[PDB]
Amino acid sequence: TILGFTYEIRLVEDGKYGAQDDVNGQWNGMVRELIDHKADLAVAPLAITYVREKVIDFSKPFMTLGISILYRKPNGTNPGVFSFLNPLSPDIWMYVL
Amino acid sequence: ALSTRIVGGIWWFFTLIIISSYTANLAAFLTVERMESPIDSADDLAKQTKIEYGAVEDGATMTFFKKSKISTYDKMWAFMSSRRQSVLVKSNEEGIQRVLTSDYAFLMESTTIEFVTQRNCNLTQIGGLIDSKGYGVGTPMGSPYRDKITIAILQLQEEGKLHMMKEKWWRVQNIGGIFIVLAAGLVLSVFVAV
Amino acid sequence: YVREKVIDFSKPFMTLGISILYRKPNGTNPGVFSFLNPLSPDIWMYVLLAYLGVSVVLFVIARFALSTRIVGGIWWFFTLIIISSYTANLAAFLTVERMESPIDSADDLAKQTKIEYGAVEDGATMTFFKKSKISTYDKMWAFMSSRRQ
Amino acid sequence: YGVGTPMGSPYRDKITIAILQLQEEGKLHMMKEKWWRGNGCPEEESKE
Ligand SMILES: C/C(=C/C=C/[C@@H](C)C(=O)O)[C@H]1CN[C@H](C(=O)O)[C@H]1CC(=O)O
Ligand SMILES: C/C(=C\C=C/[C@@H](C)C(=O)O)[C@H]1CN[C@H](C(=O)O)[C@H]1CC(=O)O
Repeated sequence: TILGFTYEIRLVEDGKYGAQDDVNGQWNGMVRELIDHKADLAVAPLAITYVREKVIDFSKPFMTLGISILYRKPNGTNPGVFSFLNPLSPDIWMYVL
Repeated sequence: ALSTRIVGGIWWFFTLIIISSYTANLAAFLTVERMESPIDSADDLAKQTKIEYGAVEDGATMTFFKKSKISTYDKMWAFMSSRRQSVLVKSNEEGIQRVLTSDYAFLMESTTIEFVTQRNCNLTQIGGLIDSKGYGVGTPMGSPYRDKITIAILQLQEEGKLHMMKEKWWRVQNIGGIFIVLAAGLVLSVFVAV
Repeated sequence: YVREKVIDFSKPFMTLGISILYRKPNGTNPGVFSFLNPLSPDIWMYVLLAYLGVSVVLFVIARFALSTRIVGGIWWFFTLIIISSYTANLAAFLTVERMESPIDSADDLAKQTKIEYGAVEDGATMTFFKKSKISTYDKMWAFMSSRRQ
Repeated sequence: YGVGTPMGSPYRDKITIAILQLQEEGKLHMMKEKWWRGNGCPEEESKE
């Protein structure tokens, strides 16, 4: 609606957002897309990393991000009689009885 | 009768030392339960090598750890270098199931974690933000669209449409186990003679 | 040294250095109810109810002596359970605070990356962290450059 | 601690060069490592 283009959306087969090779120095996916101008744009959530920004141009950001720790809530602790009489053995309890 | 005195003194003695030993055992158990810190933040998992942690394999997360200089993040980097074939997964859902099944921590996008915790009650977000970056749209070098893309992103940010669109789219414990036993003791105290 | 090598100075009329300010943790609450912290109002109300019940029991025992000894022993061991639980809880969070080691060194702040730290931008502190050769202040410089804004 | 050089000597200028030389090389750091070193007897270890 802003720029007025006939946008075409299709899929890639490279399977990665873009990563330089460790010994070859070769990228893949969106980075080699925008080096060779195979497609004009790649609308994907991509962080503004300076290694990618020194290769291809990057736009100004529209939303923030952050690496966060993912975990669960493994909480039990059933409030019962057995939890109340926990720190002594029941054989000791019946021997005292 | 000195026999009754001896029996009462011995009975008070062993009842008091059983009560003291039970109090000491419960104090040690509660102190261990308090000392067991359940917080597993960035400073906690720097040295906790028992709990596995990592990220999606060859993503932007350890790319930030490729150039990290903080010794906690260097510890994370050395741990994922030591166990590269195990704790690294190709997709997000593999790490999600690794967190749900095994003792695993996963380091990925906070908005995705927020959406997953919105749609699943079985997961939590702990700690804060390790980094602080933004989403930049991928453009070729020297792109004439990219200037117009930057102007359009500024216009949509000043309009606030992206923020409200992101708002709509992809957003007694142990003391409680005490008074039940006391109520049962009250029930047994009622059923004596009345 | 950059300011001195650019332009001349006078004599330093006083000598100072860079140190660390932290907020003092005011986690202590009024001593009143402080020993009631291990105690539980809710279980406190429950024990009040239990005492009321024992009173009603004794009343019916005469208005409905081995049974009096049974009721007194049950109430006595019930209060002993209360005393042992409260003493265990109170010693537990008494040993929570005293086992804690607070911040007392710059190296502890270098290890603790949860607590944020920094200084004034374009000051002598970041100049000294730029010219820092000790690895502790180098990691300080790496942290404050990481949280650059 | 310093050196009591004669006044106007080039030893003061040599020490002034050496100050920046040791600061840029971190010689006080390895001096603290080497000679203010625990050769046995570390700090007060709390035994329970
Ligand atoms: C508090 C303070 C802030 C400096 C801010 C920067 C933006 C500046 O004014 O150059 C000053 C006080 N005098 C010091 C100085 O400039 O020598 C500086 C403190 C510091 O450099 O750490
Ligand atoms: C989940 C995700 C990517 C998925 C797989 C990785 C291996 C990749 O191809 O970058 C995205 C989410 N946004 C991040 C970005 O801005 O690139 C990225 C996270 C990551 O790469 O670790």
